[PDB]
Amino acid sequence: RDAAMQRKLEKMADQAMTQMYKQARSEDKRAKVTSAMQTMLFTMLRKLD
Amino acid sequence: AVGACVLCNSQTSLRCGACIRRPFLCCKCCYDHVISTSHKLVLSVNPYVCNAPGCDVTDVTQLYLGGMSYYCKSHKPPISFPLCANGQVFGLYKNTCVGSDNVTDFNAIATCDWTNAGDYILANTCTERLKLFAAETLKATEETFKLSYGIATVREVLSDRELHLSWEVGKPRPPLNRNYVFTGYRVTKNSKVQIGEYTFEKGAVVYRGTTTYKLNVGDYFVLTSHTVMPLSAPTLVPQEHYVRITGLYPTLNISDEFSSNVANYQKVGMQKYSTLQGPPGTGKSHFAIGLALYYPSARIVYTACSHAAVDALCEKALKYLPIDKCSRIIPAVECFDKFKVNSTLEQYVFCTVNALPETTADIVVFDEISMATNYDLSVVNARLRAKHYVYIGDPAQLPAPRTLLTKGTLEPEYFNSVCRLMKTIGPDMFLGTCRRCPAEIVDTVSALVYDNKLKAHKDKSAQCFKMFYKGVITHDVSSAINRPQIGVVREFLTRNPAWRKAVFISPYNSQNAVASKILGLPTQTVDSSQGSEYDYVIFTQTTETAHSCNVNRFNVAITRAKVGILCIMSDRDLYDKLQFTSLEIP
Amino acid sequence: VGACVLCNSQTSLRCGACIRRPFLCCKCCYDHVISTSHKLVLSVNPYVCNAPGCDVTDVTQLYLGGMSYYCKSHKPPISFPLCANGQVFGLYKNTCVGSDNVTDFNAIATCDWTNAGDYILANTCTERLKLFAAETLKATEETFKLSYGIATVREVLSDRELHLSWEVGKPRPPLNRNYVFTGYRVTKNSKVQIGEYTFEKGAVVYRGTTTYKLNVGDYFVLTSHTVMPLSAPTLVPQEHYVRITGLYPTLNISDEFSSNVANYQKVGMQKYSTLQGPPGTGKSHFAIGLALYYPSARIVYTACSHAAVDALCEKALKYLPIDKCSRIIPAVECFDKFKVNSTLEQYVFCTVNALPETTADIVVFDEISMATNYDLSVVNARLRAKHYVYIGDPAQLPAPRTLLTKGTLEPEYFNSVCRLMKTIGPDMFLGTCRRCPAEIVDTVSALVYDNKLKAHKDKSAQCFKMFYKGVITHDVSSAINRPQIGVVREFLTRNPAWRKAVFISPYNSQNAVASKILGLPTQTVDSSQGSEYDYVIFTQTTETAHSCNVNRFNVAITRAKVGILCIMSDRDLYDKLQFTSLEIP
Amino acid sequence: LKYDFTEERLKLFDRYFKYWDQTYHPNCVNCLDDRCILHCANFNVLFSTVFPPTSFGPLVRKIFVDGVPFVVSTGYHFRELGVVHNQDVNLHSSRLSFKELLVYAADPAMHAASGNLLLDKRTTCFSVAALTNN
RNA sequence: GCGGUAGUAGCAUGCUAGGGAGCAG
RNA sequence: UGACUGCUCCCUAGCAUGCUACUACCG
Ligand SMILES: [Zn+2]
Ligand SMILES: [Zn+2]
Ligand SMILES: [Zn+2]
Ligand SMILES: [Zn+2]
Ligand SMILES: [Zn+2]
Repeated sequence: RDAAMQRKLEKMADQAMTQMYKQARSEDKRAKVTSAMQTMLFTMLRKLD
Repeated sequence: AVGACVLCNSQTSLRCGACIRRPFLCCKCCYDHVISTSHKLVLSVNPYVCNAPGCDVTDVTQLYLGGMSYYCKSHKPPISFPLCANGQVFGLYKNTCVGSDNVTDFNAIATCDWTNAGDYILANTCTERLKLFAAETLKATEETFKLSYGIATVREVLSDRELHLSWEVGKPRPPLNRNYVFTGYRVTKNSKVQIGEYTFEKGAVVYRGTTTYKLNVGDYFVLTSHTVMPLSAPTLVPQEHYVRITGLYPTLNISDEFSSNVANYQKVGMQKYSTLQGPPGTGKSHFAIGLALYYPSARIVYTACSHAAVDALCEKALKYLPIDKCSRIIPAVECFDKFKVNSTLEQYVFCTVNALPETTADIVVFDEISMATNYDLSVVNARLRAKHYVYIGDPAQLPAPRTLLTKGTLEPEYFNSVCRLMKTIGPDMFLGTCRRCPAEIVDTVSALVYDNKLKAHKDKSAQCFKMFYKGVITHDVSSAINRPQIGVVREFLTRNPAWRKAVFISPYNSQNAVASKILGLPTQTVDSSQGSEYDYVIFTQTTETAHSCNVNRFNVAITRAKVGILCIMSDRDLYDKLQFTSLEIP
Repeated sequence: VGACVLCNSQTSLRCGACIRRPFLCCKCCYDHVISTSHKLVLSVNPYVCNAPGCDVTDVTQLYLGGMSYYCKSHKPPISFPLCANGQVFGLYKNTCVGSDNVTDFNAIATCDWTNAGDYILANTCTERLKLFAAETLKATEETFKLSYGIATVREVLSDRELHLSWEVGKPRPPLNRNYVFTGYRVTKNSKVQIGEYTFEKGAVVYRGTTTYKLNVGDYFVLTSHTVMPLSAPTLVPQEHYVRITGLYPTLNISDEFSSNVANYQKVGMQKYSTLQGPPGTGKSHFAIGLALYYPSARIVYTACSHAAVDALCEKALKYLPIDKCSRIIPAVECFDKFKVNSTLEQYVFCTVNALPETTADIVVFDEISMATNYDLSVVNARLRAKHYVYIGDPAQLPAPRTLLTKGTLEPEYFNSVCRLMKTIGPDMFLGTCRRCPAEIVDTVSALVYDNKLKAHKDKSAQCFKMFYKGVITHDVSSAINRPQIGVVREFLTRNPAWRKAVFISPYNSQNAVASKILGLPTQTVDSSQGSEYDYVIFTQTTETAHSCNVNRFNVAITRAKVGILCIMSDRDLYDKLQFTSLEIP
Repeated sequence: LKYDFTEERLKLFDRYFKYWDQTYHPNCVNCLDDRCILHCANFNVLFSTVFPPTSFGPLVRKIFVDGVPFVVSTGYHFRELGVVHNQDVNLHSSRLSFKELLVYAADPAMHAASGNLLLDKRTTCFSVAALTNN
C-alpha cells in the first residue's frame, strides 16, 4: 500500500480540490448577481419621478 | 474569494486567519508564514477547523483532511490526510507556489504589535505589499485601539461649553484634545441617530462642538470608527524623467511674482514625481498656484491631509484662478465652501485624501507629506493615475501622532517611502523664498536641519525672544501643568501691554485651559499649527521631554512669527543654539 | 472540418499557435507540431486540460481522459496520450499522407517576416503555402498597424493643421499616405463617423479626402478589417489553345494601335499573358485596343486602385459606348462616370477591393508589380474567365513591405507570375514610346530593359544631369537636406521657366519644407506612375537602399515628356545616365 | 387611493344576506379554519364585483433603505380574501441582504412604478404598465 | 489437505451523479 | 425568450455492496 492505498488519496485529494474549485466559482457568481440585482434596483428607482 | 498572494503573486485561495488584515497567501508561502508565528489558523473557501460537531481544535497542522471535512486526530476518520504537510499547505493552486526564502520580513510585520520605533523601521524598510499591509495594519489596530475606551455619556448638563460626563466600565480613558475627535450619536427608545463631532477637554467637561447643537440627558459619545478596506496602487510609481516636456503645454507669458517657481516647474513636466523641499511659508502654498497659471491647461491634483490643509491650497484658489474651474468634493465636514461641490470632471480639483473619487488627471500636487504616511501616500495614485506628480510640504515639518509607538519616536527621515528619498536621493525641488520670517529665525532653523539653506528675508528687528528658564511641572491625566513658567508668562507679558496682542503657544493645551483664564489669550495647538500664524506668539514649552523639545516638533511653533515670537526655553535641548535677545528673569 | 494543406485529406485539426490556423492532417499535423513552438492544436474543441483551472496547453503534454483531455497532473488512471503513434489524435486518423519535408511549411509558419529570405520563402514555396504566406503577411501587418497610438486630435487650431497626440507606450506610425487612417467619432457611449485621414509634417498637416471639420477629443487609428482566407490559385495552370476558337475575329481594326493587334491574336489562343509594359508604352492604351478588336468580350479590367484602374477608365467612354462600362465602388471617391453597381456588364472595371464573383471573358490586370500573390489569386477567385492578361511590369514598382527589414527583395520575385517573365520570358511587349523621347528611354533600356525600347523622338536636351553631394540629417520617419534643397531653387532660378514643374522627392516632408520655399507641387515617388509632366524637378535627397536602388525612382526619372531634373548626388547609377552636365553654383 | 372597502362589504352583507346566521369575516385573515375561509371568500367573490378594479393587487409603500426611497409591496388586496398586511415590514434599513434583494427584485412594485402607463386596446384584461418603450 | 486476510483482473446487480433524447398532462 | 410534473430509453463516471477466478502471507 506504500503504493496502493495512498494512491487512493491521490483520488480523494483530487476530488476535494475539484469540489472546492467549484464552490469558489459558485461564490463568485453569487457576488456578481448581487451587484447586478442591486444596480438594477438603484437604476430603476432614479426614474421614479 | 481567490486572488494573488502577497509574497508570491501567484493565484491562491488561503487567508491567514489569526493575522489581522488576512492577506492572500500562497500555499508554500502560506506555510512559510505559518511555521514561524502563532498565526496558525488559515481560512480557505471554508475555515480550516475541525467541523466534528462541537470541537475545539483550530491550529492548521493540527488537522487532517476527512473527505468533505477537516478533523483533528480526535475526530479524523480512518482515511485521513494531513492538511499541512509536504512543506506546502493544502489549498487551491497547490502547484503554482514560489515562496520567499526569508519571509520573516512578512512574519515580522504580521507579528508586529506596533510598540517600538523598530515597528515603523519595519513598516518602511520593508518591501512593498508589505508596505501596504503595514500601513493598513497600523490603521486597523488603531481604530481598534480607540474603541477600547468608555462610552462618553453626558449624563447631566449644567451650562454651555461644559458637560457632566462619565464613561463605560473597565476601560482607560481617551486623551485630552482634538486629534481624537469623537462623533457621538443619540438614541430614542430603540436605536442610534444623530449628535455630531465633539471632543472633551479640561473643564466640568469642555466640549468644542464644530456644529451648533444643545445636548440632553443620557447623551453619549465614542470615537465612531469605519472599515479600513485594502489599498491598491503603490505609494509612488516607479518614476522616471522624460526626454522632453512633451504632451505638456509651454506657455508664452509668466508672472514673476513667482520667479522662484518657473524654473522649478519646467523639468517637472520632464519627470513623473518631484517632492519639494518646502520650508514653512516659503511660498509653498504659493508654489502650486504658480504652475496653475503657467500650465492653465492642467487638470492638476491638489490634495492635502485636510480641507484644513488643502484649505491653504484653496486659500488663493479663486483669487488666482477663474471661479468655476475649481471644485472640491466634501462628503456627506464644514470647511471651505467657495467652490462648486460634487464635480470631479473639473479643471482644478482640490480635495483631501478623504473623498476625491477615482479618475485620471494631469499633475499631482500633494500638501502634507510629513504627517501623512504610506497609507494615504498610495491613496492619491490609487485615486488617480496622472500625467506627473508633485508632493508639497516637507518631512522638515511634522510627523503623525503615533498612537501605538511607545519606545523612542521614529526619525524625521523615515516618515514615509518618499520621505527617505529627499534624504537618500536629495531634494527634488527647493524654495527659499522666505516671505514670512526675517533674518531673526530662518537661518537659525537652517543651521538646525536645513542645510544652511534658507537665506535671510529681511532685517532682524530683535522681536523673537530668548528666555533662559527652568520652571516646575507636575502631572495629571494626559497633560502637564506648570505655572512657574505660566507665572513667567504674564511676568513676560506685563512690562509692555503691547506684548499681549499675541496667540499663546503651548504643548499641553490644557496648560492654556489654565492660561486662558489668566490672560484671555487665544490658544495655539503645537502640531496642527503650520499654515496659521501671527507675527506675535507667546510660547511656554512647559516641558523638555522627548514629547517636547525634540528637533522638529515645536520647530513649527518657533517659525510662527513674522517678526516677534517668544521662547521661554526651559530646555537645554536646543537652547545651546538659538541666537536671540536674552534678558534677566524677574 | 476540411482538407489539410500539406495533405488535402479531410481533417479536423487547426494549429492553434499558428497565425492563420490552416486545416492540418493527423500525421501532417504531427509533422508540423514536432519542429516548432506551434504546440497547441484545436479540434472541434481545443486540446487543453479541462480540469477546472489548469495551465497546461502543449499538445503532447496531454492524455485522453474519456470525455476530456488532461495533463498528467490531472489524468485519470485510464488515460491515452493524444499525441503519439507518429499521428496526433483527431478525426480521419486513417487518411493521413504527410510530406517528408514539411520544414517548408514550418518555415512559413515560423516565419516572422523580417528578412528578404522571408519572401524568398513566400514565393519559392509551393502553393497552399503561397496563399498561407500572402495571407500571413497581410494578417501580421494589419496586426502591425494597430500596435500604435490612438491619434487624438485634442486641440484644433487652424485648417490643414491639428493639435494631435496618441496613446501610451506605442511607437508612432510613419509620415505619409500608404498608411491612411480612417478615424471615427464618439458621442457619450460609442463610435460613429469621421473619415479617411493621414498626418504629415506640419502642427499636424492632415489631408482629408472628404470635407469635414474636426472638434475636441477627435481620434484616429488605422481601422482594420478581417482578412479571410483565399481560394483560387494565383494563376491557373494555363496553356495555349490550338485555334482562337470561341473568340470573335473582327474584320475592321484601328491602326492607331498597330502595335496591338498582333499582340491580341494569340491571347485568344492562350489562357494568360503578362505583358512587358514599360511606363507609358500604350499599356493603358493596349487593353482599350482589344476592347474594339473584340467588342464582344466581357473583359475584366482590374488594378490595385480606382487610382490605377482610374487609368484604365481614363479612355473608357472616350473609346467605348457609355452604358457598356461599369465599376463597383463599395459603400471611396474616385472616377464615377459609369453606372455603378452592375456586375452583369459588358465591360466591368474595378479594383481588387470589391468586384463581385462571376465568370467573364478575358482578364486585364493593371498593377502587377506592386500587388502580390494575395490579390493575384483574387481576380481568379473573383472570376473564372475565358483567358487572362496582366498589364504592367515588375519593371515598375513593388509594394511597401512593412515588415521586410534586411535587404529589399528582387524585382524578379515580386509574385508568382513576376518570375515568369524572368524565367519564361515576356509574353507580350510594347515599345510604343508615346511619352518620353530619345532622352531617357534607352538609358532605361540599358538599365534593365533588354536594350529593348527604341527612341520616340529627338533628344531636346531637357532631362538634366547634376553631379552633387548634399548634406542630410534625419528625424522621425523622413530625411531633410537643404544643401540640395538650396540647389533646388539654385537650379530653379536662372530661368523662371524652370519652375513650371512638379517637385519630385522621396522624403515628401522634404517637400513639406520645399513647398514653403517654392510653391511647387509635390510628387510621391512610388504612387507616381500614370501621373506626369514634361517638367519635373527631382531632389533624390538620399543615396541609400531606400533611395537610389535600381527600379524605384526609375518611375520618377521617366516622368518627363522631355525635361526632367536629376540632382544625382548618388554614385549608384550616375555612372550611367547620359544627360546634360553643368557646373554646380 | 381607497383600498379598504371593509365597511362596504359589511353593509352589503347586511343589506342582502341579513339572516344568514354565520359569521362573515370580510378579511379572511380573521377566519378560524379552512372551511371558514371558503365560506367568507365565497361572499368576497360576490361583493368584489362592485368595487373598482384598480383597488386590487399589491399595496405599495415608500420605504427608506440606505437613505434612499424605495416603493415596495407591504400587503395585498385579494378579491377573495380581502386586505392582507405584511407583518415584517421595516422602513429605514441600512443595507439589503441577498434574500431582501431577491424579494425586492421579484415584486412588481418597483417595476410597474417605474414604467410607462399602458393602454392596450387589443385585450380587455386590465393592463398595468409597459416596462419598455416599444 | 483446509481456513483466513490481503491483492489484482473478469463479471453482475443496485445506487448516486453527469449528459443526450422521447412521450404524456 | 424555453414552465411545472410524471414516466422511459441510451451513454459515461463514481462508490459501496454482491458474485467468480488468479496470486501472496499467516494460522
Ligand atoms: Zn498572519
Ligand atoms: Zn477536532
Ligand atoms: Zn502552425
Ligand atoms: Zn492540466
Ligand atoms: Zn371566516
